[PDB]
Amino acid sequence: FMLAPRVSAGGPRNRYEGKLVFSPLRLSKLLWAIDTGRINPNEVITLYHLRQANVVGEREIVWPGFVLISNGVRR
Amino acid sequence: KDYSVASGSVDTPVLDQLVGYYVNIQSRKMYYKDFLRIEHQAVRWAFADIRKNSEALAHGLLQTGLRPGQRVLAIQPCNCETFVLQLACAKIGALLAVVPHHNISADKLRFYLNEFQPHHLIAREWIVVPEVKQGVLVERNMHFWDMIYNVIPELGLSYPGQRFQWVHSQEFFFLKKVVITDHNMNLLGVTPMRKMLVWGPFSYYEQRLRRLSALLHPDDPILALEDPHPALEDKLHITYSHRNCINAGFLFGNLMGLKAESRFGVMPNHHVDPVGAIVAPYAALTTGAVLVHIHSDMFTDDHAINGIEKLCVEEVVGMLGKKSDFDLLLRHAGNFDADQYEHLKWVVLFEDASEPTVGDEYLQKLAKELGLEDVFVFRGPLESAYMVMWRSLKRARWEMVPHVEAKVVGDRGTADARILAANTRGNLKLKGPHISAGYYNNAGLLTELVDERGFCSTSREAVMDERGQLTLHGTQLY
Amino acid sequence: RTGVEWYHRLRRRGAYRHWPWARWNDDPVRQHQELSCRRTFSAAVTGANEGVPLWNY
Amino acid sequence: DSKASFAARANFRLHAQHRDGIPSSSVEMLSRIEQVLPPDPSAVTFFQTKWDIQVQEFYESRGMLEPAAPLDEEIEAILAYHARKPSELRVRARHRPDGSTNVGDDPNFWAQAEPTRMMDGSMLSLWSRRTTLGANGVPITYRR
Amino acid sequence: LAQHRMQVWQLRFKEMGPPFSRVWVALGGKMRRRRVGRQVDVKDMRYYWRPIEPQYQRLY
Amino acid sequence: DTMFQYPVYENELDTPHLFNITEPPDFFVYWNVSDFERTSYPPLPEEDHRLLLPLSGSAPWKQHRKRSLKYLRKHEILPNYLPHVRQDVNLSVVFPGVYATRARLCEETGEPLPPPPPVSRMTHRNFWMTAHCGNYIELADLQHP
Amino acid sequence: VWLGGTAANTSLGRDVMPSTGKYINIVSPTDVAANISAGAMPPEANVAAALPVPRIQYSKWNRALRSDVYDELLKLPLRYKLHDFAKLCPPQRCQEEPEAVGVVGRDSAVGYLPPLGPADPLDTIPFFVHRSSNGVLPGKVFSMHPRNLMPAFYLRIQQVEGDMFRFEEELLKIFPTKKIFVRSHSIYVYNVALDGRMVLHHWLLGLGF
Amino acid sequence: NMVALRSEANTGHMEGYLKTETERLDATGRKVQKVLWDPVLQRHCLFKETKIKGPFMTKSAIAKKVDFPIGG
Amino acid sequence: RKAKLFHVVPGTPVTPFEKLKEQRRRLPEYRPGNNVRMDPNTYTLYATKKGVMTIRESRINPKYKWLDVEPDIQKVYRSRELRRALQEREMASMAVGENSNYRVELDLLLEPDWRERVMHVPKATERFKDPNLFTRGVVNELSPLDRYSYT
Amino acid sequence: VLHKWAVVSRSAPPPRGLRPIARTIPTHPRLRPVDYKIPYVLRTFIKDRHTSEVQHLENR
Amino acid sequence: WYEDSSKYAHPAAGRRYSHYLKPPTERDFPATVEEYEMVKHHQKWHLNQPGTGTLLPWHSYNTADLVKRAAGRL
Amino acid sequence: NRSLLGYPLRRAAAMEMLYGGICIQHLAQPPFPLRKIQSESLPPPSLQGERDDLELEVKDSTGNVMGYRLFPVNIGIRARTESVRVRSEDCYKRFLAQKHCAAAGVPLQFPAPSSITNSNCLATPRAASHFHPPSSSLSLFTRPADSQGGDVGRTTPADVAAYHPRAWRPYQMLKPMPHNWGPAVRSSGVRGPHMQLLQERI
RNA sequence: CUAUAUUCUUUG
Repeated sequence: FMLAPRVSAGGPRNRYEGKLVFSPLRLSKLLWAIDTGRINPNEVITLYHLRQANVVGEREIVWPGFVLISNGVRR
Repeated sequence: KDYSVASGSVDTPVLDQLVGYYVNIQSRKMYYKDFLRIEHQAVRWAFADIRKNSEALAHGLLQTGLRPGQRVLAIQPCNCETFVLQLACAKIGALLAVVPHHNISADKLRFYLNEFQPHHLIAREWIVVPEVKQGVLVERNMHFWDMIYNVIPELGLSYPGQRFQWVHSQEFFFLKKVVITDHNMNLLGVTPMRKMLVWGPFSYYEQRLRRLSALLHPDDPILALEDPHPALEDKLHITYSHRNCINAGFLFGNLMGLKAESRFGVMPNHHVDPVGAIVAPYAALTTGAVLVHIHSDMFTDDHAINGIEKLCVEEVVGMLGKKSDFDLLLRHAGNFDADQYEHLKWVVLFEDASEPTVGDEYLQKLAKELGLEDVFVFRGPLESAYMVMWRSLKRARWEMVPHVEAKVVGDRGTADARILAANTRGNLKLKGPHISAGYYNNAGLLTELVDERGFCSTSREAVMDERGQLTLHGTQLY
Repeated sequence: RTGVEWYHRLRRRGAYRHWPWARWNDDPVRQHQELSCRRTFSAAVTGANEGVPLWNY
Repeated sequence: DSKASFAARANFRLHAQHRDGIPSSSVEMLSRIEQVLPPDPSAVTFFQTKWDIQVQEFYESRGMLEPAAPLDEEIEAILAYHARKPSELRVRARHRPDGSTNVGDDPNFWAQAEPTRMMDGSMLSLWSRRTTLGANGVPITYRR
Repeated sequence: LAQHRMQVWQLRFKEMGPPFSRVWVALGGKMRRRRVGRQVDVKDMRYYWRPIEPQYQRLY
Repeated sequence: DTMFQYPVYENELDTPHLFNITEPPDFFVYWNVSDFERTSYPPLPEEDHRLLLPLSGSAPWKQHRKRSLKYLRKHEILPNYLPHVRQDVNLSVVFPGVYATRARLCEETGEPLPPPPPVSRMTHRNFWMTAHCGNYIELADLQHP
Repeated sequence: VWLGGTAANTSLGRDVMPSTGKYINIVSPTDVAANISAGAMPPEANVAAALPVPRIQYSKWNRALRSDVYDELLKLPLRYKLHDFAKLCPPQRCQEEPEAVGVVGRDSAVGYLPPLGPADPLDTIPFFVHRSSNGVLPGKVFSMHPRNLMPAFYLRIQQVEGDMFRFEEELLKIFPTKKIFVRSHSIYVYNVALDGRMVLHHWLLGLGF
Repeated sequence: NMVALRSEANTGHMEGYLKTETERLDATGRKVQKVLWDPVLQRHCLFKETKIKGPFMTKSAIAKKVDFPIGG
Repeated sequence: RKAKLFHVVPGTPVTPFEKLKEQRRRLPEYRPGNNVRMDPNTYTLYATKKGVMTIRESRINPKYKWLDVEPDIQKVYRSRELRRALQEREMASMAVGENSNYRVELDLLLEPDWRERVMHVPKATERFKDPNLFTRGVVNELSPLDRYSYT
Repeated sequence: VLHKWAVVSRSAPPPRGLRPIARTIPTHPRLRPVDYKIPYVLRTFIKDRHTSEVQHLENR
Repeated sequence: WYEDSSKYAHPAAGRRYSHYLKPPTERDFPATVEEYEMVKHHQKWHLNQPGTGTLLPWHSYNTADLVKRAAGRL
Repeated sequence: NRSLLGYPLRRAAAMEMLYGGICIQHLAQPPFPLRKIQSESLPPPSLQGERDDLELEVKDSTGNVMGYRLFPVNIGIRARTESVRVRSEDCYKRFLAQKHCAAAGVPLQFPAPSSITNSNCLATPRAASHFHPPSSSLSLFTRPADSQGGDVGRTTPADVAAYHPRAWRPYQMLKPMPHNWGPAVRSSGVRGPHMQLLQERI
């Protein structure tokens, strides 16, 4: 490992206090959850409703909460 | 009134494509309809012609050795072809530089050659320049050929290998061709080895201009103009892009009013500032109109009178200019009949913000003397293509040009800078489609900040009024 | 044929697991399509140019 | 200058077997003419022509729909190459999409265009190759 | 619990991969002793991320 | 200067100068705005060939027909679209061209320009308006039979 | 050394200029092409190469049903005929715009449909397959010995309830080469990755579950 | 010997240069200067000889203010 | 020392990325042939195109050789396949240049005099031809520096 | 060479069309051609390069 | 909140004091002879650009909590 | 016939020789003879030849070089590379707008129309022919909000002008700011706020 | 490894 140089004194993928590392929430997961019948379409969907409906686990939750990613969804 | 920020209406549509695209569209829609009229060059062109010979000239420059990265330098005096070159250099994405010819020597020519380092030099042999005899402006035919051979002495020493040596001048090594433009009235064409091929199909399988145009982006700067009052030491030639020009033209054409085949005049010698270079011809292109050139120059009484005698024939329903050459029209308009001006309805004068405030009694004088319905005054810094705010004769209020935000901020921020108190001098930031944040320099193409909020630094300090009014200043020197 | 990597490219091991990356049965020149002109104007002589040699043979 | 006339005009070959879409009299006449002619021309001469607006008026005045020239392929490839992130072309794993392991000693293998998929390609001996086709019709790389 | 993830690895490398195949990648040192005189190609063969040798990867 | 020379053909029937383009060598190129209305067609050759009777013993006809066949081969008509070409007769398909660059209209009305009188005899003015082997004719003049 | 040549002159589409005079005392592109000091620039340096674009991946949260995989199910000598592929996909976009649509069969961009029932009546399927509590179909792709991170994978099918051996006897037809094992709660298919999972799901959806 | 050819257009771009034995020879009292590609400007510029260990942008590296003939 | 070898089988198709031969600096043993590029410092042979590599030996001195890469692979493939098939059917002739035992004779019966054409030294007056030939254009090339015959 | 997948990527390379690379006789005495004489020609120095590369030419 | 409250400075505030919640002094001009000397030196240090009036320190943190986007789609 | 030097010798040298070393006779030289080029001896026109005769700089794997020369120099390199990547991304997205809009016969509009891209994704055989729109359908307006007009609904707040459907926010941010890191520099790079700074505890 | 080099480049 000493043959390899150091880079970026903190380290490449390094956490620091206040790096925004989001856990992903795929839009497909959400739409599946809505069309499956976990969640109200009628209602503003907060992170709270996601946790309560069980669609996201406690372990997944960390600061900052989530990112909405569109994975395999064209409409 | 409370704070220094100004915004125009956003309902006006914005054109984001390349220039060639709108040229093709406008060529398909109105093909046979007139585009520009010039009597002194015998040029009557349709949109057919402008498309056809624009891309033809593009191919001409491609075979003359021009490439999408490099620059062109153009000293042409009020021709049609400098506009054609705008379009051609737009199609191949080469930066065109237009420099004013009214004071030109060998020294500043070689300065331009040092600065832009152009591939091409678009020049003349005999050019018409104003000079002072007996306190009176008289035309001189400056022999520009002498100037070129003074700047580059090595073209005279001719050994019988030297059309083909790699560098024509060891001291300008980026010069490859010089395009001489003079109207030689001989009917015989020139020999094809000094003439570039402008006609016919340039290809077999597909033309390479639309293979290239996919690789060009609408914000690629192509044009450069002088700033006679530079914001800073650094900003020499402020630089324009596709959508800057297109949207300047469209905003002007939308704001005044322009309907197809209506006639639209330009006072000469405005091709070096964004009046006849940018606003006018693109206004004529974008909406259907007919651009009209009056006499090739302005600065003398004789061809001022010839100017009136032409514009009254050409049936121009409205024309553009600046105060200083409307002075000459005001001198010599009294000598003619009133009803001769019956077709002129509106007129436009453009203002750099360091002028400040052409007086409304002067506008009243124009309107009463020419029998005008309305006189329109546009004002803005030269980065903004001479339009930020505008007023009419009947409306003294300064209305903002749509899609324009002018703010005056503090010095402690970039994006997060705060609006001042509406009388206080602070930095000026302009956000608009027709505004340019690039400027060309000795160093090369340069850019000042375009931030997260979308605003853009001008490196100028300004004072906002309670009623919409901008006053530019030099930098604060305590 | 000695050496370490020649042992890896014969027993085709973990850099060479698919050895020669240019191997028979691919041709870059024709892409395995026959160059024959069926495009003939009159449909009678369609098979007129056939057996035009691709090389000396 | 009719429609079906134009269709038969655009699809013409000389000694054709059957011709559909045209009225019968014209078909019979063409049959006569092509029975008369030999397959071999006595003189051949050809010119070349560039597009102009008379094409448009030809298609629009007759209420037809003008054909367009498709965009270039290699320009699309160039744009698709220069558009992607620098981290799209780096090495993403121990195994190249072929299934071969890339040991770091060789610079040819420091680039990866297509992402490797370890959990795909187990079904290819049992399946038709038409499954391998990508979104644009180019076969994607599977681990074998 | 994390005792063995030592930071001298975390400064040098970074792991990249899809599940069940992941490289650890590093940059090259030849650099900060002699740059000049060698050649530009052999110098900028140093700016690429590269997978570590598999023994070392297994070992770490 | 055998290595430095602007390309000169002897048979421009393909009008290659429109297609194979070589840069003007001269450092000062002269480009007016007038030359946009100049049609750039190749110069009139000597030995106008379309007057030739296609006699089998005639040398100019021999060299012309071998030229035409080679032109047919380089544009890949001869092997490909049209496998067997017997060259018997000397053919000229001529068009009533006005040499006008783009499509025009009438200034007096706004009509399309009327169909020109069909050409009676071939002239030198008519020469590039024919169909040659390989050349280029504008679309604007091909509008009529 | 007189540096000159006809190279600087742009020649478009074929160079007809005399070729003995091209570059004079200047290195040609061929001279730098045979002389480069690097070696073997990588296969990904080819810019114009037409690279594949993957289709939309089948995930557990996205059922993107491919028609060709389904056709490779339809070629098999299976019993228990399947719903035609048009029915496994949800109703269309422009048909579903207004309030005129039913509640069970609603438009879903992910695509999710409640089980359609058997494609043929008057016939009894020996097994019955349960969806998960979240609507997911039972196949799970594990790895044999995940600690060493082995690429070797398998497929575990749990929620089968019925005669499981009929399930396996059709699963043989789906997977002729692979290894199948039976246990009270589950059915193992060996050396089958997400591909076979996609298939199992196409077959179970087509079967009416 | 090891010297640094640093841009005369002051971008602080330097390029390591090894003097030829003639230039290694003390025969002449001059700093070497050479036309090279300056990537920072994307242009060709003059480079000057300067010591490799030292700040490549020094204060003394400021050009005096030159008014340009062009424009008003 | 190090062992410097072939990285491909000669007579087998090869991609551009793969090395052909690693030489040792001594004129090199192997010189670049058609569609082959040599690293000037390393003397390592690379393939320009993608095709079949074959070895030429110089007719002058058999120990000095060229590596060639022939661009179309399937030509070589079906030529070799047919050739082999014939070999098994006893229908092939052993007189082709592919036969290494025969190539001497093959070069001999085609051009018998290639010895005396190689040994023939031109004088300076025909090596250096009077340039006005080149100026007037009687000859189109003037190349004083090819005095040596490489075949 | 730095491809686009590097860590650092540089600016545009010099356009080939300007300031070419001369084919110079190698000054290395082992790589120098035998007949190449050390060029002593006693000459008045012509300081501009335009004429000074004409001396290297025979076009008459 | 940004487009209503935050992006506007204090109504009294001068350009130099713009960022402060309340202007520390009345007059915008630097109110200390030492501070004035320093501002003069700053305006001749950096050449005379518009923003040079306000002192910005020559040295940096290189810390991640002050850094913003280098370049990206707006 | 043949000559002992092979070319007919010009009179200048001749009369110069038999009036020993004197050129006063013909000094005005005739122009050189032409070499005619056979136009049918040329190869058939090739497509790739048409592709590369222009010699564009975009086929380099180092990056979009043409992009660099069309871009300002005022930006630190590591922030400029990811800038030029953004313009070469927009040229791609626009290339795709062109393609899909041409594929459905619709006049061009760009971010993208949805219904065009998605429905053209439903046909593999739609790649054959493209049709132009009629001249009536052709308009200058390439944004959807300029084209589609108003539709009834909007969600984002009305009090903010930045959320206006026709509002124009510039396409890319341009910052003159330098980049903070390079590999050959030892202590450089962006540090955690409570990490020790560069050269702390000297 | 630590210091001097702080843009695409550089020392022991």
